[PDB]
Amino acid sequence: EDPEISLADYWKCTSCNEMNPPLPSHCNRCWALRENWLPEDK
Amino acid sequence: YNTPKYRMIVRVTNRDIICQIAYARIEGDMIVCAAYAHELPKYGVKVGLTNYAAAYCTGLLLARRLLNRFGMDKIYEGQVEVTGDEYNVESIDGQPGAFTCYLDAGLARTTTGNKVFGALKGAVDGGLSIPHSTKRFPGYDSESKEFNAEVHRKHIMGQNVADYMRYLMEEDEDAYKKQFSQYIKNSVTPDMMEEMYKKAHAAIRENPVYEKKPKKEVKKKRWNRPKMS
Amino acid sequence: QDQGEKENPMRELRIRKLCLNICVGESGDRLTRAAKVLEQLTGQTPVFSKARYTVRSFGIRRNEKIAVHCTVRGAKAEEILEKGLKVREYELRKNNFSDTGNFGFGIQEHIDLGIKYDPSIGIYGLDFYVVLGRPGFSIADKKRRTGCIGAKHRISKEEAMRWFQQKYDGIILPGK
RNA sequence: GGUUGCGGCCAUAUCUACCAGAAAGCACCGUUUCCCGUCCGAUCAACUGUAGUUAAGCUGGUAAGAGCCUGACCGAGUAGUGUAGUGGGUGACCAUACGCGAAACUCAGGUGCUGCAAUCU
Ligand SMILES: [Zn+2]
Repeated sequence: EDPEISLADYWKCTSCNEMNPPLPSHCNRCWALRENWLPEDK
Repeated sequence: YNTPKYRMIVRVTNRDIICQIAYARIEGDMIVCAAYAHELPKYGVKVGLTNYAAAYCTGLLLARRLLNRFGMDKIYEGQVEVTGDEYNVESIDGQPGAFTCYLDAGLARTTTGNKVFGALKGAVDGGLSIPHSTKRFPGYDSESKEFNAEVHRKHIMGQNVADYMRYLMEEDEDAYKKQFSQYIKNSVTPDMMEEMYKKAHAAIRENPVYEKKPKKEVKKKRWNRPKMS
Repeated sequence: QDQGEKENPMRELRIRKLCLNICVGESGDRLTRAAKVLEQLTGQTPVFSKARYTVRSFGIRRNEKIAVHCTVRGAKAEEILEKGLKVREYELRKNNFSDTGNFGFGIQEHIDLGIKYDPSIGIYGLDFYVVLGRPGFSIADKKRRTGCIGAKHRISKEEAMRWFQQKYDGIILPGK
């Protein structure tokens, strides 16, 4: 749907196995956060 | 079997504009008349190319060249006055009819105010017969369903570029010097742009014979890579 | 020699649209305040984003008012990316750079960056996912004469890492 | 010898990797006051040909490069198939004789001509 983006930048879920797009940071199937997207706190 | 339904193809490059009028044959299309925007310096304006006024000038030059090639230049002079109203050519009784043609825009977007439609309107002002409406013009209103045609006249006269140059001069110094850099060269003032366009239109109506410069001092040295054995 | 900096006029690493976005758990005045915060941060009018499917894990109905997304281009997107890298303290370690040449992260709170917290306003963060580019990379998206961009002019992941460590002087590749 | 823009006959008419491209022309390319358009001048629409660039696009050549078509004792009259006899086999089937007959593979060739109009040599 986006002509400047590719399927290689799509994010495959580690919890729901769905190849979600770059936005948002929630999973397309499970709405969970992607792995190590925000900075991990100390 | 051989009746020529002529098409006027319009193409817009990033540094020039090409107009052609052709009727296709079995052995390929036959371009009876054509014009390039580089030839606009040979009649009038040596600067300010690829404008909507340049599209109207190219359409008028192509229409006058086609009328000279067809031999119907003396009758059907076209819209001599630069008016924004849509003018449709009526065929002369006792004479040949208007040279009907189709308009080949190609893969260009069919939006109102495009330069291809402006060249079509310039060809219609020159006297070339193609069916078209005033909806895809510069002065048409999409919400009022009407054409004001004074703004279309100013855009045909190139007064929009003159107003843009005036606003860039009164709003900045380096930007007006950078954008209209070669327009500042050779003294193209914000005034007399409509006068220069009218003089160029009158000169295009005066002498429409397209000519080529002879230069036959060409050798056949190979400047390209051929095939290895 | 001459091969060092000559393509840099026509093949420098440039930034395309950044497309800042946040996701709301519901709609209404929270979504209105999120859109107001997005308009205050970006300056452009944001775009509401609907749900693809009703998931109902945390509670979700399809095609509701779910998220807010916008595309930022130019020096404003560069300044927003600089503010995000300063919020991340120039630390994008391992999986931030992609193979195709995308970077990005997520900011936990809009209160720290940008404008300060208010009790009426929320503290919902956002996310950045910036796709880079080269001078002339948009040739495949034109209306006429579509063609490939070429592998040799594409951005590499190691090239993206070098571009990040040059443009931001950033810190990548943590021990974990 | 090159380029542009329309073309015609139409998969021998694809991709990938190097090397080149005099000259012009294309092409990226610079800017959004106005015509137009979106969340975003990214696309589309305007303005200049300046600031730059052959890095991509495009073209040519080179691959014992892969792919695609064409044929071929290329298997090969082969794997086998069906029938017949006065060989049998308890039969099934196997030979005999006849009448049809693949496929993968391999090898050879090619990975298209040309018009119109304009312009650089
Ligand atoms: Zn998931």
